Amino acid sequence: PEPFADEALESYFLRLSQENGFERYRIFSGSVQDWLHTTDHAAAGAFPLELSRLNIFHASRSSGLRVRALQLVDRLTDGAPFRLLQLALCHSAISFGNHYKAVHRSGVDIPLSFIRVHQIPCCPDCLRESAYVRQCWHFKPYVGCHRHGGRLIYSCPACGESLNYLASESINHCQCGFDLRTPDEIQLSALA
DNA sequence: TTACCTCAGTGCCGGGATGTGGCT
Repeated sequence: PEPFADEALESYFLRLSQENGFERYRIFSGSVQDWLHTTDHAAAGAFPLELSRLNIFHASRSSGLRVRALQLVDRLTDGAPFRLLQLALCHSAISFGNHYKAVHRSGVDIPLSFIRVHQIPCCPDCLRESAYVRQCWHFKPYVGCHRHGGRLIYSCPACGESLNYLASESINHCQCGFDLRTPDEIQLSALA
């Protein structure tokens, strides 16, 4: 699978597992963690399985060991040493005022508080063209979208069941639900 | 009743969370 220019790190990895047929939990644990362990023990010890936990700004001190795991993937998938690292969210070296935590992604630093940790929404009008969870949704200051007739990002309660893509890793549909093919200022607010 | 006998720091404080070691 090739990465998209605007793709989240977790989206790419989910697609990769699935592309190789590693659809189930047990093989997700396996095709990921056990292979890493058998390369070297450190690539696995630094690598918890749950998806939310995988990104750097969720991590503690042993980041370099997690990076080594990214580097093993870079070899396995015929990559480049920074192909994935250009996508990851890391600890900024810049305080952003009053000792706040701030998070750095290839040139843009966004304060910790604007990261939309829970209830990621989606836009069916773009998902039907290329189905992968995209970046710029994880931002708190971002409702609606550019293009697509505007309107609202279709929000978490799709059908009497809260949605996201991390506690339940499907893109087109989630849990009990279906394939989701379901006021004129926010399109300016959208430009983050 | 009586007689006898001695030398730019620092110091708490909450709270949700990352990670680990033992049992099955």
